[PDB]
Amino acid sequence: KPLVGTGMERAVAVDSGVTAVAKRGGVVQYVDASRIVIKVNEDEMYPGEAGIDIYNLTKYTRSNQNTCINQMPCVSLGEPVERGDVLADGPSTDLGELALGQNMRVAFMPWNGYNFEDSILVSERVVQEDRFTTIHIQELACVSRDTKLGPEEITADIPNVGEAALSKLDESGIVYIGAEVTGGDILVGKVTPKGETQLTPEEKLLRAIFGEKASDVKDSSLRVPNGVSGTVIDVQVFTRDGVEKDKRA
Amino acid sequence: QDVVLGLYYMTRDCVNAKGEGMVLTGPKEAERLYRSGLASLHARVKVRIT
Amino acid sequence: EIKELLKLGDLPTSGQIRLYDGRTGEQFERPVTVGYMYMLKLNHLVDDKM
Amino acid sequence: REEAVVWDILDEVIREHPVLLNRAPTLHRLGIQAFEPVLIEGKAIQLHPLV
Amino acid sequence: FLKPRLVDIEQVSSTHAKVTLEPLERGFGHTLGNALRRILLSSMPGCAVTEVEIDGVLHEYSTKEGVQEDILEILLNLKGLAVRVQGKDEVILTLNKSGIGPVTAADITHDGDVEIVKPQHVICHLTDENASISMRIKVQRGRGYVPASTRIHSEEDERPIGRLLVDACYSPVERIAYNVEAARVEQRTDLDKLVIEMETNGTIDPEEAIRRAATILAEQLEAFVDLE
Amino acid sequence: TEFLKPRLVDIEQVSSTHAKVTLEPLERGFGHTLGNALRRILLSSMPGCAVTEVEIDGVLHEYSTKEGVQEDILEILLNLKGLAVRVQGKDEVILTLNKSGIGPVTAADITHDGDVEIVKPQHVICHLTDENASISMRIKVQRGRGYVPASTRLLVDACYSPVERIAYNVEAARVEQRTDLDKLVIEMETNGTIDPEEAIRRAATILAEQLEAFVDL
Amino acid sequence: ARVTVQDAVEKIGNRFDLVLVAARRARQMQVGGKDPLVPEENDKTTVIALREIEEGLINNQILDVRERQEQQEQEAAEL
Repeated sequence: KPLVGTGMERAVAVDSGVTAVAKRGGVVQYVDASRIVIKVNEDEMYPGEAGIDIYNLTKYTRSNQNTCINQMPCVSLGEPVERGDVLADGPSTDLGELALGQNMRVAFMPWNGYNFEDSILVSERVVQEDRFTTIHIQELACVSRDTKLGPEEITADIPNVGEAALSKLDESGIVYIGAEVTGGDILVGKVTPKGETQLTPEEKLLRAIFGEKASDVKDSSLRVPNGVSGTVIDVQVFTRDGVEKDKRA
Repeated sequence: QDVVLGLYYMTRDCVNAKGEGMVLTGPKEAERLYRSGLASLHARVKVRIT
Repeated sequence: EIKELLKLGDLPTSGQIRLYDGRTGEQFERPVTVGYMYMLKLNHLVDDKM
Repeated sequence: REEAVVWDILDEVIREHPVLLNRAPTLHRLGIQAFEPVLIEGKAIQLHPLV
Repeated sequence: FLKPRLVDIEQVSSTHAKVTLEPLERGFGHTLGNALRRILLSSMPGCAVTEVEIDGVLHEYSTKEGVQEDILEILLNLKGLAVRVQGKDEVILTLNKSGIGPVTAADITHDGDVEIVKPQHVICHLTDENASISMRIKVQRGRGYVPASTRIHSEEDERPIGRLLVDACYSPVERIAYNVEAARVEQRTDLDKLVIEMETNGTIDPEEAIRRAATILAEQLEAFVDLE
Repeated sequence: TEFLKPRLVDIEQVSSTHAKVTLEPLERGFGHTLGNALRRILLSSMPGCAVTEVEIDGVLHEYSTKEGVQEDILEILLNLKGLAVRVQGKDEVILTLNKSGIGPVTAADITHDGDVEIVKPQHVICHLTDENASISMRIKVQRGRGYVPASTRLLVDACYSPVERIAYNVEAARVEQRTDLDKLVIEMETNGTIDPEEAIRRAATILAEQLEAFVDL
Repeated sequence: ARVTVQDAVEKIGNRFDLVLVAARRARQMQVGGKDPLVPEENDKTTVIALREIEEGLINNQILDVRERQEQQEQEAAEL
């Protein structure tokens, strides 16, 4: 809620497409985070196709710039609403206004040089309140093609990794919903077939000494990019028709 | 920018301040007078410097 | 109108409160402007850039 | 795995090793200067103000 | 020379109190004011919600039946929950609630060690009359501010994925402001009187707070001083 | 429970009477606390004797001049404001000067008292030209606290506390496992009447005696 | 530590021969043919080389004399 607004905030909030504007007013019958169910008044109701209105909100989903576009209900149970009145605040909207950021107590003074050229200096009272903590959604993808050396697999068995690295996977080789991963964790265990190793001298000596077979496959699994974190919230499996669907699919 | 503002505030003189026209034995008790709050940051003062 | 709205509150008309440093605990000379600015977090976050 | 023993090693390899800092419109020859690194809890290069 | 001594504590309304401290000499008013202000405001022992386990929730980016809130606004309503613990350092509270209406901290289960200081702090609203919310809250004594990104090193085998780590703001204080004004003394002309107004969430009584703060300060100075 | 306290590390005396004391293991923000607290107690409230009364043999009232002295009495007393005198086991003492001939009147020429020590015998007071004017004065210092003029007390304006400068810096210190913490650096200049470790020690003693009453273990 | 290289510029001039001399010296101290002629303060061989320049006991001439002396000792150690 920008304390210093210009009055153009409600037009940008309502007349964009992010919030859910009521098309027929009435009494609010049901409020959930997923949906808002409106009982239409008698005079605003058509004679045929009587019904009541239902507004399916869009929950945590991916925007094009990797931010999280979300809708949240701002009306409660049993409340009179007008036609053309906001019901569900979108991203950066409070009560049908436009809240692009947050309002904070500011002091204009040079404070020990930490604000030297144009720099801002923030107290811990902001970061303890999580009032600038934002939510990003990334979409990592793992394709599994068909090479001319053989097809790739989405099996959980991976050569030369630990069991503790694979404990965050299922029996099907695709990560569970809601396991906090860090940089380097394996989300989709995928191995590609290879052959014709062309081993050297003393590496071939070592293989001979210890008898360990150089395997016919290579770890090309999907991994988290270097240096992020967060939660796996949604997993999709697209499969070509005519191919065996595995268990998690 | 910040440093030249800190200097231009630090080396100036107003005609009346705390410790107006007192005498000082050196820079060290200038710092002891400013940081105790008896004398102001800028007041014209005879000091002894080497 | 800003002055007349500040007079409705208990705030000073000049809009500048005296402030105390968090470390030395002593008053800043020349009382400073504090207020409420609506500020925005732009999406040039550092961990995407580094 | 970033075990706790490597940070003393990294503090040994930094100590007297200058890095080169560079801003992209490098017009005159003061655009590339060396510094000695002090390690920072953070993700932003701290750059001396007078420079 | 002349040492201080504490005098009347005035709980103003409910949770913020003015502590007077009368016999102080020149300069020690502002000195102990700044010092006690900082040590009360930064590092006091307190407890806040660390781990939350809602029943039918995989992870905090989701939604539940009948709750008009999202899950992370439930978690941000639990972050502000002010609670105190008597004889433990971590303790597991729980919620079981059904039916239409608000769900506050008064509906958290009963325990003799745990005292709730605000029964009206609203956690979450329920709508569908059948959607029963049931969670297990883990509160924990701590110090300062530890975010959820710092605690996950050993991770305590987080494979029970229903655990939701909440940033724990352990600090019970919110605002400490002191005045220094002169106390009129019988023969000595000027002796400064300190008044430390302190706003807390309600968990810490003021005399124990200032006693802990002065204890920590004297423990810091006794590195090169000694017993007296 | 992480209340980890520091320990004193090498008090680096630079040349004569002023020392840099660092202090490495301090938590977040305690550096400026201990710096401000020790700083204000040293700089404001120390038990310390300063120049109380200085009585010249041949000066009637303090607006005068002397034979052979190139100055008048007031800038001489301004020189005497920086006189550093320590009193070891007394609460009252009277020393005296006797200087003849052409030359500077030093603090070395003040009479010998085995307890009361002038840390700088080279401390110049005034200069002489006559060679027939034997300057002699009697000096009593008496203990005080802070800054007091003669308005509450030849009577001489003064400045009590033995410290000359206290400046601290708080800078980040890496600990073996811990993330980032403060490090305190107190550089302190005294006049030499008190060696600096005893100055910081008396400061901490005064602060702990202030916190003696309502803190307890 | 070594914040400015000014004293080494006053001993060895030209500001560019200094780099080559200190490089050759620090290679003599890193590749283990020698060992430092000044007490090290956990500095790297760069700073130790510059400190050996500032003490005056290393320049191009002294290094040339020492290198020819090592070659003469090799010629005597052929046996």
